[PDB]
Amino acid sequence: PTTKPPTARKYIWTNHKFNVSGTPQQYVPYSTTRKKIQEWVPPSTPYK
Amino acid sequence: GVRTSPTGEKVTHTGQAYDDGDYRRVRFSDRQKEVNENFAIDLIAEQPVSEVGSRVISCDGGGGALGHPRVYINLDKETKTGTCGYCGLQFRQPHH
Amino acid sequence: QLIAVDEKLDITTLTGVPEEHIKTRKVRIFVPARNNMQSGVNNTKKWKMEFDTRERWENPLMGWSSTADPLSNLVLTFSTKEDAVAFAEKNGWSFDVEERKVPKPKSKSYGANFSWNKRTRVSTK
Amino acid sequence: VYDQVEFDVPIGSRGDCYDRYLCRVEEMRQSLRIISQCLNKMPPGEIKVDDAKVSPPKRAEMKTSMESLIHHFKLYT
Amino acid sequence: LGLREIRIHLCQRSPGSQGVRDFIEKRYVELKKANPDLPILIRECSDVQPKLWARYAFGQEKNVSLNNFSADQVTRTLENVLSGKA
Amino acid sequence: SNLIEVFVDGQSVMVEPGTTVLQACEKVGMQIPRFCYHERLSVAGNCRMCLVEIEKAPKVVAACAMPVMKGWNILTNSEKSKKAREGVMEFLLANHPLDCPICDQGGECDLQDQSMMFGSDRSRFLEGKRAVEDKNIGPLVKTIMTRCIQCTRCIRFASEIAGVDDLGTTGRGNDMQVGTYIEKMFMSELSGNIIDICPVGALTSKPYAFTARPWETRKTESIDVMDAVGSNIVVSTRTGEVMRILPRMHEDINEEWISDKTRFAYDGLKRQRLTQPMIRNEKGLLTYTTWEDALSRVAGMLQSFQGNDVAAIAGGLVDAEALVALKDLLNRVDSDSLCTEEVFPTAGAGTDLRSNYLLNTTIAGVEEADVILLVGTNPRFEAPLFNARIRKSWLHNDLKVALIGSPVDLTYRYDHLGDSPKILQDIASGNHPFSQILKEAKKPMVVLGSSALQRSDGTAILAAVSNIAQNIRLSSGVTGDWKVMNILHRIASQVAALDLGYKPGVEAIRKNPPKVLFLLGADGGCITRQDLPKDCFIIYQGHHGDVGAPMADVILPGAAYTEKSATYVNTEGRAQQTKVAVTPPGLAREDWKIIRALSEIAGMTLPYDTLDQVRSRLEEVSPNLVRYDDVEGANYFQQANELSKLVNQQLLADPLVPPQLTIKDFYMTDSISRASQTMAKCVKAVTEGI
Amino acid sequence: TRPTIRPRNDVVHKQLSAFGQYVAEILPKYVQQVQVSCFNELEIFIHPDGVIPVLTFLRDHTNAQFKSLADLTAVDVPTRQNRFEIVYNLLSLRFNSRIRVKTYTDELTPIESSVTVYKAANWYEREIWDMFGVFFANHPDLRRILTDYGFEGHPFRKDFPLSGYVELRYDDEVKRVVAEPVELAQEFRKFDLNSPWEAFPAYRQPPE
Amino acid sequence: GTSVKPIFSRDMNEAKRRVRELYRAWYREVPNTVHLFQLDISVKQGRDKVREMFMKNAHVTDPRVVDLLVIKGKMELEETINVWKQRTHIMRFFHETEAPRPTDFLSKFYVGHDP
Amino acid sequence: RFRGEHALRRYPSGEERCIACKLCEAVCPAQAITIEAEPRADGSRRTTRYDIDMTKCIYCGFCQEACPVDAIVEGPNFEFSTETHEELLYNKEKLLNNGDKWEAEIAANIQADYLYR
Ligand code: SF4
Ligand code: SF4
Ligand code: SF4
Ligand code: SF4
Ligand code: FES
Ligand SMILES: [Mg+2]
Ligand SMILES: [Zn+2]
Repeated sequence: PTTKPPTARKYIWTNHKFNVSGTPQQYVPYSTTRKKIQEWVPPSTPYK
Repeated sequence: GVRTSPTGEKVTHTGQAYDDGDYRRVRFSDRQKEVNENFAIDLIAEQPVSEVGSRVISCDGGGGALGHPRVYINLDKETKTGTCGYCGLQFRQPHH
Repeated sequence: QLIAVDEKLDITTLTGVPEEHIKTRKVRIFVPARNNMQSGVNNTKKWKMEFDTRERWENPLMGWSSTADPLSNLVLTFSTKEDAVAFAEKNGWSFDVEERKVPKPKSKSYGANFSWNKRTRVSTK
Repeated sequence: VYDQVEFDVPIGSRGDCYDRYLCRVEEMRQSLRIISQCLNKMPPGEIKVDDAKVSPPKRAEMKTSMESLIHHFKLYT
Repeated sequence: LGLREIRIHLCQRSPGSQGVRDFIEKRYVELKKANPDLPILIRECSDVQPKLWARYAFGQEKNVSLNNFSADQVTRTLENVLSGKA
Repeated sequence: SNLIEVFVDGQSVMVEPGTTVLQACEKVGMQIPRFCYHERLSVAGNCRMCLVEIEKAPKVVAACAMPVMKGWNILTNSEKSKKAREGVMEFLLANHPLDCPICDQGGECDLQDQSMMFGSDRSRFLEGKRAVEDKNIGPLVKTIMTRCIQCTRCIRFASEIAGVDDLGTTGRGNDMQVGTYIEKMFMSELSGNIIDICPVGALTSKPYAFTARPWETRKTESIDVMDAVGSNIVVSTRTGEVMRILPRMHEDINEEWISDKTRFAYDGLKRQRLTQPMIRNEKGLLTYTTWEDALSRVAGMLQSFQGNDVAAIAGGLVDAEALVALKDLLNRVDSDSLCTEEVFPTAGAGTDLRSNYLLNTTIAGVEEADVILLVGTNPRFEAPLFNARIRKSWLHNDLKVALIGSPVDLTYRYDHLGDSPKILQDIASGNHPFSQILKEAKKPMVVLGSSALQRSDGTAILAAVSNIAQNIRLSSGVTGDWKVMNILHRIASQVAALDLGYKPGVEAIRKNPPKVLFLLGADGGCITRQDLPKDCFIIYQGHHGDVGAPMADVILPGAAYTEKSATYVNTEGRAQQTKVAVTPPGLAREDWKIIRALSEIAGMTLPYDTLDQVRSRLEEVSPNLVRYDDVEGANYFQQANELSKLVNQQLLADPLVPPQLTIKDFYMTDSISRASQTMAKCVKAVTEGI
Repeated sequence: TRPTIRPRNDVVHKQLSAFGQYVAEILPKYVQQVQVSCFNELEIFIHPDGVIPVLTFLRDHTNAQFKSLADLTAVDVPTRQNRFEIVYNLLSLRFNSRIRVKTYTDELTPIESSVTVYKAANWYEREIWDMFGVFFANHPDLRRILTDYGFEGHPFRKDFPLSGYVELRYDDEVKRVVAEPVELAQEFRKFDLNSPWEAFPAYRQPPE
Repeated sequence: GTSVKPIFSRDMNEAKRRVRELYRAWYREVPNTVHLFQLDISVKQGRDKVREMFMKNAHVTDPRVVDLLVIKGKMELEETINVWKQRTHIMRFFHETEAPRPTDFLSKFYVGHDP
Repeated sequence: RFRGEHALRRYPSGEERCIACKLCEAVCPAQAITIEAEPRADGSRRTTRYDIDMTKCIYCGFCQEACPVDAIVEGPNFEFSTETHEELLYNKEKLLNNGDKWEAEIAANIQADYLYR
């Protein structure tokens, strides 16, 4: 990469990171979608 | 353009965030929540609109065979701009 | 050399299927309807056997779709309705059979598009 | 193209483990022979059948031609 | 002992329901004249025996068969049900 | 008889005169390629994809339009027809956009599939393609017109089926474009069907955009419950979620179409859903609780009160299983006040005779009538597919249509006789010339809507219509089993409730106010807490939070029609069952199971434990509820007409005004529709348009 | 037929047709059908009672000498009254040829074991019994060969589900591996791939 | 009518005799299985489990099915005697880890949607 | 041509290449890809869920050859062993981060090999 460098992009990481497994920086999987079914919300005032 | 939840969690580009009553937040204790910082919608919103002196323009995303399938965009409507269905780039005829 | 037994066929005890996946399920025997998005009819030729839909829930990790019934993806193909009935009966499954739906023949006439006195005359073509 | 290459088939005589070991070593040598022939007679041309209803089109064709895109979509779905 | 509704399940074409059909087309109207508040439901069986269902208080039900009955016989059975006599 | 003999690839077949080459090939089992031809549309002949060779004829013919002749040998797989197909597909694909990865019609495209089956595998088009600008025709149909192939299917559908002449072609030659030529929304109760008939991704479903692919989806064949037509549908599901609704073909009910509400109101199944049992806390607010607690609280009151102190109201989306379960539960406490919100006059025969409250002519029978009289109804919005059948008969059979009521737009020209109910009396007497019109008819038809029965004149209106029908039968004689009289219903649960012995209307509640009230999905608001005594116990069982839930003491969450196997009977008297597409959300359960569990907890256990046993009970109560496609029934018109002459209720001086006056009143009619955001968008678009 | 189409061999087609007619003439008690495919493969459809005679003939006749049993397997077709079809693939080294013999059976009709004709059949028959539930009479030792010990059912049957009925895990309370009813965190995704618009006119069935 | 080829038995009596022979063999083997695998169950409950597994198929009235069941049971017995199974395979007959499932209508109502 | 850890790429503008055609999900022999999509706030066709289960994946590379826009690729990294099973279940954020991490090498490799594809 000295004689020919990589193409520069603004979204490329400026700081490389090694494998962070077994570390507070480890990746934790989770769902990325929103809730499918919305529940009904009762009125805040009594009926009688 | 990342935001933060009222709890403190980062909101992803899909809008995901556990609510206050969700127990699943416990998975992030002593750990982190992986969030990509570069939001594609904001990044494509910053591109300038290209000006072309033709009614029909073609877009392949740049790079030829390294882009997307080549598509043709009509620019007859002056109310809005033509947008590529793959890339998100915008085109317009030189109004005034 | 031939027993000459007279009884209805039942192989339920030999198939290894758990007890509650025999007498609790309901199979459906039908010719699948044509997908209305398309005009081809090649998928409306054979008879299908399919089981009743059971519960699907969300995986707490990753939010995937989880099931607990082993027959959720089991679809069988048959030449005739009688074959499907025989298979379901010998396998001990209670079934519902729906008769095949066939498009009725239609009278088509291009000349009616341009009618002297009928309402079939078209305003555009 | 096997009928276009020449090689010998090692044959045993006593049908025991030693003869089978010798046969396997000789087949290694004959494979070297066939590989030499294959290296020298490699021909030019395309590498999959020119029938886009079976073999997927090239990426450039997929990204420029309507039929190529349709056949790519259908072959991969 | 309080009657609530009665149900007559008769078939369209089978000969066994013939007399029952006759009763309807001959006398049902007059029956509905005498009992303007009693629901006399008429429903259609298929390849089944004709039947008469009678519902009493607290959901108890009794059914009787009407196979090959004539109009006189079904009239007598219906009068017995309406009066309560055994 | 008059059949002629033709040959398909050398195989003989006898066909009726005027049969097209395409239909003769169909009779052999060969499907000719097509883009512009549709069975239910008029023949166009534009796409030239159906070109086929006739033996010893130098020129190919268009199979979709050309009648076959005696002795013809059709060569479907000949070299000339294959080359014609390849050339036509080349022309179709020359300007088509490379949009397949972003096109919603990707895995279910007739263009894609017929290209793979009958076209070449490569292109030799070395030019630039044309691109056209997109049009806006509303919030339901997304338009991307660069994908258009100019088959004119949408134009023919809009003109002929929907009766709307908004679509056309502008321009000439290569830049001839399908559209409206002005900013105009294509709004009709049947507008979404142009998505299905469009062979390509030019017209797509806007609410469905980019959510699924056709190969992922699981298909459940079920029944629509948004009206009383009972149109057959397919629910598409993926990973336990409903994705879309498609029409399922039934030649007798909906042919191939569905309504816009039926198509797009599934959005409402994801909002305002009841998920857990709820009870009133000490503050008076609804709070969550277990099934045990809620069922015990309901059962305590069910044990405490009995007789006329207990009552139940059934809503418009209730199945027959839950109806019979609730009826049995209330009978076990000696209660007979089982009511529905929709009113039917109980004088005379009432619901004792089934034909007294059915569409006796059936939906298909409209194609056999030559005169029809509509009384106090708007079939366009109350029963869109019934109105479509009327439109089809009007177009093809020269059907004569007249209407008693407000002059609504029915998409076909009809004879307005007026607004006053007294007009019926005139027709019943013979002064009106339309009495002479009906006398001359061979297959006359009189249709009365339930909306005209709700107006407290229902007894007198029904008596007048019955008098007209009796005059027709008496003067014109008995033509056969024609069954002139008809009742057109609006809700999907009314016919099953009337079959099972439910009292139509809510008057019995008004006469004897109860102290325990069951609301089985009742959301019409016809009973308020003002019409009930103080501290009345109200139970709401249902699937949506609507006007019915906030007034209840206990909430029991039930299942929607996509989440159970349930029986519904349409306006013809035809029983049909749905299938489970997904399961109920949260703690919601099947409704009949809820009623059975409540009966067991209360010490009044019902005899049935499975769905099969509940259907056996349904057979015991009304044996037409287990025959799942049968429509034929007995005719007891004479008895009902004789019994309808006893009471002499007078008519009101009040014109018949249907509730569905215009299209903006069509989108929101039930709790599922009111929770739909797509229906809200439709209402907004029709109220103000851009 | 330009370079993308597979070339065809008429001489082998004629030879295989002639040998098929020859075999059918010699053994008319058992042969019900003879076929030669377009890629020159000869199959003989026989009655189940002729498994031992026919095979023996094809192994021992001087004009056949099919001395090698290449493969023995079964195919499950639920729509047929006789569910399973049994396929024998035979290789003749003397004449450099291959042949296929098909027969049929159902869940309750035994098939004669061919271990006395070909020793290779032994394990193959075991495999068939393991995967389809077809019993072979006079087998020297018929038992499961591929499935786990005590496994219930026959997994290669069409009505057997892909993931089975039970799954295994380790339990620390009882300190051993236990079997439980199967639960998947992600259900297998069923795809509807078949298109309308039939692909091959030459295989069209009569519309009945 | 409906002539069918036998497996082993010409009628029901021969099938019953084969069933009794298989049951005798299993009953004899149970104590050896308990001792040799070092199981934690008694001989009494092992024989009770054998009896239960035999009674599970007591409704069969077809000799071909009966002797196919006998062939499978003999295969299972041969697997047990030769110690081809492990302790886990033997213990799988008892489902000691599976949670009890209520047959009551109310309990199944409470737990979920499964009938 | 080496097949390693998966990554999601984007255009030079920073806009992601994936347009949610689901071809990679359809072609995956192991059913290791799970995709969910909806219109974006600007009407763009984008994914809301893109998951790859790396313990089901066979690393065949069929997904990258099925992709029409070079969105999903198999990168050059092979040293990504993990101490738990959970961290091998990749969601969309992880794959976008991998793309942003490895884009330089990925682009150079694609430039070297695309004339054979
Ligand atoms: S309409 Fe069909 S062929 Fe055209 S882009 Fe869409 S899927 Fe592809
Ligand atoms: S929009 Fe669709 S239906 Fe209408 S003309 Fe174009 S291709 Fe045909
Ligand atoms: S590499 Fe193969 S197995 Fe892995 S995700 Fe891609 S297609 Fe699926
Ligand atoms: S990664 Fe590529 S193939 Fe997969 S959905 Fe996105 S665009 Fe389609
Ligand atoms: S289908 Fe005949 S020309 Fe279009
Ligand atoms: Mg379309
Ligand atoms: Zn672009």
